[PDB]
Amino acid sequence: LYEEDYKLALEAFKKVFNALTHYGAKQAFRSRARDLVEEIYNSGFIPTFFYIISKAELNSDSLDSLISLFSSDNAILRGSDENVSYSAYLFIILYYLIKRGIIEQKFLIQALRCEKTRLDLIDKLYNLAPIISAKIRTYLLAIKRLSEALIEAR
Amino acid sequence: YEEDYKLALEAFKKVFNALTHYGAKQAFRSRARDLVEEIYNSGFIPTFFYIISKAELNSDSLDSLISLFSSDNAILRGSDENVSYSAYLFIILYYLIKRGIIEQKFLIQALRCEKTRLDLIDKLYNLAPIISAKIRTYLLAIKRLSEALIEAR
Amino acid sequence: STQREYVFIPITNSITIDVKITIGGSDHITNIDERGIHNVLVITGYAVDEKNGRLVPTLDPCDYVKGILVAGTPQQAQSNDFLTLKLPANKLYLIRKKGNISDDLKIYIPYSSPDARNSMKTKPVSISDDTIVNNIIKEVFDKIYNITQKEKVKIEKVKEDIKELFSYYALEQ
Amino acid sequence: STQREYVFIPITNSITIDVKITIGGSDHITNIDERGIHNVLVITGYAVDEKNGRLVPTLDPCDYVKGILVAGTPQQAQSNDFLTLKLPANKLYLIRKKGNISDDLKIYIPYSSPDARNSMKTKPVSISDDTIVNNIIKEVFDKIYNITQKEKVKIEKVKEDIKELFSYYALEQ
Amino acid sequence: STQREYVFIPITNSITIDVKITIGGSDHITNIDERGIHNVLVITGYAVDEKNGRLVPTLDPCDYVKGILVAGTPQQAQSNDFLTLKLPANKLYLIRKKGNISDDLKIYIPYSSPDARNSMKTKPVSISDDTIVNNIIKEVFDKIYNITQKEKVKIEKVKEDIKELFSYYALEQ
Amino acid sequence: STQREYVFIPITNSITIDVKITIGGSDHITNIDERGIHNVLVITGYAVDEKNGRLVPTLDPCDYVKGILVAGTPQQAQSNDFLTLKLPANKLYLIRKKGNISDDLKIYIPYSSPDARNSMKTKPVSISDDTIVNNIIKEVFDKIYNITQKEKVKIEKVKEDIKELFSYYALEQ
Amino acid sequence: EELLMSLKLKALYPLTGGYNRHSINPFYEELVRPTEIKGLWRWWNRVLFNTLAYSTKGKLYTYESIDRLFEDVFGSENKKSAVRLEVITDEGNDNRFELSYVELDKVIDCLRNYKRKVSLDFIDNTLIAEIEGSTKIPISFKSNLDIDKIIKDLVHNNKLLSFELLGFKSVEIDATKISDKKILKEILRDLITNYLEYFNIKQEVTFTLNIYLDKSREHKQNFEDKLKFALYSLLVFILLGGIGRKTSRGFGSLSIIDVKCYDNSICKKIEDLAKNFLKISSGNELKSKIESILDCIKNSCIDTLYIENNILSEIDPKKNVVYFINSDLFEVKRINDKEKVLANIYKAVSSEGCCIKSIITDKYVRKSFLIAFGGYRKVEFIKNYLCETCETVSSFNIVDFLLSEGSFMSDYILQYEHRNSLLRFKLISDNSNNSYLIGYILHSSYFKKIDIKYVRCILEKLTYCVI
Amino acid sequence: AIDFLVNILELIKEKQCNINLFSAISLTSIVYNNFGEFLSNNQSYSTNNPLLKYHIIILNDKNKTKDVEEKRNIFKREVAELISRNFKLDGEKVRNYFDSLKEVLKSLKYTIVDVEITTRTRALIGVSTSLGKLIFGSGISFDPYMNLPYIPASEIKGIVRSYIEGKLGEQEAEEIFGNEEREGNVNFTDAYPTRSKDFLFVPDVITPHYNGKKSEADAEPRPVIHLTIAPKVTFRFLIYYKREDVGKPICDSMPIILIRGLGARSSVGYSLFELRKIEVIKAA
Amino acid sequence: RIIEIDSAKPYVWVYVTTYELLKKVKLYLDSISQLSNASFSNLKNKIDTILAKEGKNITLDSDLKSAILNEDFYVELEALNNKIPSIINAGVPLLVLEDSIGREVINRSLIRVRRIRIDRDKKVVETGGLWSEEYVPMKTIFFSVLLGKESKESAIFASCILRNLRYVILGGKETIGKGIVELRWVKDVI
Repeated sequence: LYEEDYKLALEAFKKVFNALTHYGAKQAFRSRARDLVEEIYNSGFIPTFFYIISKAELNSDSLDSLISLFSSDNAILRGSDENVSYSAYLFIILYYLIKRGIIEQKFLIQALRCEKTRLDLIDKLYNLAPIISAKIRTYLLAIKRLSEALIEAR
Repeated sequence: YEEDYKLALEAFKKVFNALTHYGAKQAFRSRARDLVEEIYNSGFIPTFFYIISKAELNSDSLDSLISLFSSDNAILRGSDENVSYSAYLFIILYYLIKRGIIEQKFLIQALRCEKTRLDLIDKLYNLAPIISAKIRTYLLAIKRLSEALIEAR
Repeated sequence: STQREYVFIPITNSITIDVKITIGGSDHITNIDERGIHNVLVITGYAVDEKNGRLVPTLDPCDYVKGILVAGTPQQAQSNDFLTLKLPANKLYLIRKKGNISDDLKIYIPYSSPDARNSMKTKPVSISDDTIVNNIIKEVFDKIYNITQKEKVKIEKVKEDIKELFSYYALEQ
Repeated sequence: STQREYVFIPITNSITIDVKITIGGSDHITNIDERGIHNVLVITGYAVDEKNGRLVPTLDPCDYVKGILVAGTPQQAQSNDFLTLKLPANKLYLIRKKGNISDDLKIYIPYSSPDARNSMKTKPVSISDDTIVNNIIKEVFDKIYNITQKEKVKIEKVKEDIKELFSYYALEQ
Repeated sequence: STQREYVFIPITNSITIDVKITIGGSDHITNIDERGIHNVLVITGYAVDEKNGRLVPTLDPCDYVKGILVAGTPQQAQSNDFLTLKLPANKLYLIRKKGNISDDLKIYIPYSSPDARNSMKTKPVSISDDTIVNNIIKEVFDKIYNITQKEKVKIEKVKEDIKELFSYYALEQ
Repeated sequence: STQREYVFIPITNSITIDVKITIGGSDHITNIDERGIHNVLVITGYAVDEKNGRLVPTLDPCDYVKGILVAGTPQQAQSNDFLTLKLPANKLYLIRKKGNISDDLKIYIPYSSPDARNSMKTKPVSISDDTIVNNIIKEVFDKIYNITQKEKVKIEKVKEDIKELFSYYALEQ
Repeated sequence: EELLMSLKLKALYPLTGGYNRHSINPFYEELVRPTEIKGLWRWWNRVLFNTLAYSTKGKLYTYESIDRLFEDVFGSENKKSAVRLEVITDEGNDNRFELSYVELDKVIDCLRNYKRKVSLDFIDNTLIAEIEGSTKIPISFKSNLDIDKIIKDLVHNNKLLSFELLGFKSVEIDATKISDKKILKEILRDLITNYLEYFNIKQEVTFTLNIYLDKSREHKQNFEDKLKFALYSLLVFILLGGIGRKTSRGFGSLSIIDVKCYDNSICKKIEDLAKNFLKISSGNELKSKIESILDCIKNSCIDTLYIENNILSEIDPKKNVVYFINSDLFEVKRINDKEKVLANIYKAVSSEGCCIKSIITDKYVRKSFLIAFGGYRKVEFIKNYLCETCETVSSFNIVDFLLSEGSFMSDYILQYEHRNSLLRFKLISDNSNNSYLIGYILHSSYFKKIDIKYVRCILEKLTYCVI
Repeated sequence: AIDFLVNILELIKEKQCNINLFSAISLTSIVYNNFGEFLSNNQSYSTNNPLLKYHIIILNDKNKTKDVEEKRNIFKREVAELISRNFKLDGEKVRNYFDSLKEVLKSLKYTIVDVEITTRTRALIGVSTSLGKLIFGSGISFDPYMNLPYIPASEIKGIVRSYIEGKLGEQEAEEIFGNEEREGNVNFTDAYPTRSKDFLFVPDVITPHYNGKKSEADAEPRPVIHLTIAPKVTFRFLIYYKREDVGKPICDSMPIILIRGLGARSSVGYSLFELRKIEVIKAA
Repeated sequence: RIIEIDSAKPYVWVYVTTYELLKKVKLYLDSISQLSNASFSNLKNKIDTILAKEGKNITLDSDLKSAILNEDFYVELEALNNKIPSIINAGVPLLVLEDSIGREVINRSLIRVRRIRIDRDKKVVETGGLWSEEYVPMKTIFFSVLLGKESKESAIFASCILRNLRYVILGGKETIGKGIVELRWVKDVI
């Protein structure tokens, strides 16, 4: 049944928290959550979203790890403390897009792993921009609070 | 019954004693004047996320709270704001325990794990429309007590 | 594995001698650095009856006891009612952590019988009567940490910290 | 350490000279800032033996003595049967604060034995009779007070404070 | 006209006998009224000396000295070496203005040609060392304001005003 | 060494007979080097005149004069009533800093009487009226600098930027 | 805030760089970067502090601990620096690099539908766009960059400059699909600019480095002796190192010209040790002064008053590398002319360099000496000379090396591309037209223990042969 | 539409200074962060988009991935250079803005102090603000409706107040700039550039090697291309107030506080400014 | 802020509104005509002319086919009958977007500036000394009405005070230069 912004944030943050093994990964993810929301406001969701995709340094095993996190809940995000933090915030945003039914999971994955589908993903996001920018920032604010509550500073 | 004002007196006693620095007391007074109105307007779960964000439940302030449950001489350590938010979170959890909304047995093995703390937040999410209607007068009493006792900074 | 021995803050004088060596080396984790007792290991679910003060293994999560983790052994004298343990030294519940840890450990717990002869009704208690903490800074905190009264010039902080940072559960059986 | 001499404001002339220090140095306790006598001392739980008042002890909380505390000493030719304390100035009362708490004081109280010969019924003594205000304005507020009438166009502005600032209970026996 | 002259306040001493009248004429427009030093002027682009303390104009705008505007003329034996500035009392760069001014001034500033021999490697310097301020106040703030030690118990509020409010630049050469 | 002539830039004819060695040497400080004017000196606390127009000391930090900095003497008929001084070549506020000045300097700014007769009522005025610009252009930059109308053709940029770069506070009294 | 000191300095053949590794770009010219001065100051401060802490206590602290200690003068994420650097220079006006025109319409036509390389080269003051597919064209151009023949042959003779030019001179171009002309104009003009700016190499670069001090950070616990140690390390840096790239090979070397100070109570001895270098008679006198200043830190009436704090942390010699001065490997020689010296330093650090095949005269041994010292080499036995526990013929024993088994030090010495050269070279002068090469070898914390004066024999043979 | 994207650099270089630089860089960042995808036969097949030049050049063949990465580094440098050369300053709108604002303030009976300052060294104001942040990592304090970089009035007020309380104590400051119980008596406008020499922005780099490192065995340069404000750029702002008192402390504070930093990285001499002109218009 | 290709005059920013906002303007106008015996149907006619087109993004003082607004919203526009006048009375175009998109556009159209507080001794940022503020850009336009009951004071107020009242200071942050405002009365100059 329908989960609102804070409940979806709880579920997403819970699936991320168990995957970030090293604690430095967790603290970098905290630093992510604490400012990527103001970034998304100032630069727009699509610019910041592709910035996050790039800074996640996919084009590794990190991609199948990130897609496995969607279902296994036994999966682990692998990479440096910067790469996995951006990878996990990317999982946050993808989880929102999928659960709100804005973009399907298969298309998102295939656009995330294929040179071709990425450009039409840009097209689709420019189509769906109001449906996302309407309310993604409340869910991301809840993510920010969960991060600065469940994780500490350096 | 009006025993929620009594419960507020007990909680405010424990807090007013566990805040040794008077700056922490005044900061708690500020939290009391603000957070009840914010629960009224923005709802419980949003304000609870806001509060646990600014309480910074690392591992140590957490044990100070579990002890403040029992030992009437436990103190809260940290920044004035960092302890005022934790004191208000204790107010909330105290009410939740006494009114038996959630078992203190559960709430204890949650404040010690970070792996059942998220389950604590989930549970509190399953009960937000109950808590929101219950705690109203209790938090109003806490606010009145804080304005009455603690000096305006 | 480097062995660190466990013992708590009782109020019955079952305190003085619970390890034959005092330090047995030159390492410790329970620091004292003019900032109170760092790294106070807590173990919830075990209550202490100070009459022969030892943790009784309970299954109530609220019944906690938190004491020192000295570097020592069971003196090879009290090894029947004890239970050994090798753990990765992060499965602990330390408090005011200042640095890294061995991640390899051998502790032996003051451990009483499961008390199958009675219901283990638990009693909470706190610490007051500052001489109650002074005489036990004497009873153990001299014969464990020579840095007390010899390198600590502001021990009153450790006084108020043992007073505020220590509470526990008994059975009164 | 530090010496502060405290005197009950009486209905009488019995406070002029038993002690010595009037000014001592460059700081006083009670101040006059066109606001009132600040940091007033009201010792509570005691009484007054009426004859040349010697503040009597009692267990009554409703009774109290209001009086001036200044930096001083009773030339230590007294207290042969009186009381005198020292506390860290966290357990001391003031009124309409204006000072900088010296963190350790040593006070001197006029004392009388608890008078077992008969009872000591404390009865309300509000310091009315402004002619007594005018007597004490010269018996205290110019000799031990180096500041009245110097810049003070605010003379009665703070003389009106004795009636609404001091009031005590005397045995009247 | 209304005559007021500017006394430097560095840490050192050239004060004791260099000005004539204690009150001068009307008033020290630099007041001492329980709220610290008001109307303290700041001359920007000059400095003073450790000994021989006068105003030497260092054309650097980053140098400044603060001082007083005390009524009176020095000794009738100078001002061939001091400056006479008749200002309308709005070009003055005052601090902590707590009143008004007669709107026409004549300031005597202790002047001196800067130097013709060596450069001016002027130094930024604080005002501290409570003995220094305690002898300064016992050189000016008591020798200038006869309303000290007669009413002013509040000197504890002017001490920190001297200590932090006042500063200057000095040549060190 | 290298003694300097600060010839400020007023709007009246006071730049005719004021110097003896206006030649100096191979280096001035104020420059005109195919970019505009460089190393222009700004002074504060001083306001020019225009009848025997020189700087008079004043203490409004909003008064300020700008001018040129060239190597010279004060006509050897003055420096008896001028300002000679030695600065360490970093306490000079040079607008449009190009390079570095030569580690010490000797400046002669015209320092008239403080004018103790009148009262200071400084008035801000800038440079306009293109002929009043061009005449002093012919009087200063043509004479002091062999550059102008010998090295440069585009000094119309100088014409249009002096009318704004340079300004001062004056009195007209 | 007021001035602390001011050091009129001079750089010799500096190779600076910003966002494009050259010292000039289409927008401004930047010969001396205050950021580089600050960074190299901090690096030399860490090196000097480990030198001191290993002389007096035989211990070495991590860099993070040392600059955490010096936070109160150098600053960190938690506190702003108390020293504000400056760099002033002549010609600090608009001095960008403009390429007015470049005539290359022909090489374009030579690059139609061909997958071919395009190398550049100056050939007797005429640059040639040598197309690797058997073609050469004398490109013509105009620029405000007046490259003199001195600079051209300085880059041609110096076999190290001509090596770092392999990445500013050559572009592979694929026009086989199709290629417009206006696009190859852009590509080739980018190539031309990246080549031309490489030759902006000045000399006699002279700049006044000011230091401002945050007064509000007055002496809290040890601010004064920290700041004094910092000024001493600034001196050490100015005397042994240089700004820019390839300072481990003579370039960018610095030279004191005048040090005026403004607060003697912090700077007296610093200014004195500085002014001692304003005129140097001959070689060994400079050597004596270098030693006097290196050991004024270790054994004079003041050495340290703060090492007694436990903010620091000991290196884990299986994890960490740290550098420090030895104060005995400091051979000095006079050179009489600086360009040929730099051209010859390549002989002193090349595997088949004729100035090394004379000093060691052995294969697999020169290789080891140049893999241990002399920065990161490209290795293709030898590690038998690099063991920790094995036959010590020539003592180049690395701390944690083990045969046929990689450990942290093993990978770090063989495969870690960014590794400074322990063997360094400095060219100094004193405004009297005399100049003394300064060769030396920093001591690394991965050397188990070396035979000092054996390597000193090697070093002096170098500094005598490299001229 | 994707066609707005693949044609945005052409827009920067043709519409120069008349394009919305904030949105321009924001959209350019999408290309920059999907470089490998915008190059796989999606250059829009034009001839003045810089994007097919990265199809002529070959930087590596043993790795298409490394090919893309080096091409992307080059493209970042080229974006910096594009913005710096093409987006110049036309400060006529700002001159009009400030003249009209000053007339408004003269009507409201304020006393205006119009201050003109000039950049001496490549400045960095707003280095953590979003502009180029999604390409460079750094940013510039950019007003997207004046389409300019600016100095916030809060920053200038904070620096002036820090200095005034440095040399006049922590009480005359609160007498001028107020506290939690009085409003300040001095108002500050943002500062905008009114005239440059040649450029408004300028590429730059910063390459930490050892910051946050333990030893030499983990040292590595990481070079950070970014944009700074060119030298010789002249900003101006206003300062207005109703009491005549506060005129004194601000006047003399202006020349002094500018020669030391006004932005970021002042410690290594970056945001060093120069008082070009000051002027005081008294009202009544 | 706007990015538009295929337009002769390039623009950095464009005025944006919605049909809902114009509906509220029209509602205020009607309601005050009922209660005041004072009509402004010049405005009403302009606004109803615009509202007739509701349901489609439209431009007023330009020929913009498409654009990207606040770098996240790609919209396509229709021109309006250029008999529609310059309501803003300027030379900048004016988009009127449908509400489900104009809402997001206008919300993202605000300036969120981050300020800080500095440790006066560390010269670094205080903990918890970082926050954001929303500003509304320059030249933003708000519409309201000033009403008055019958009185002799109301007469002098509307006829002398409201004439000579053009500039005011609104809201907070007056010392960092925010909050200056010009009031243009429709009555005076539409």
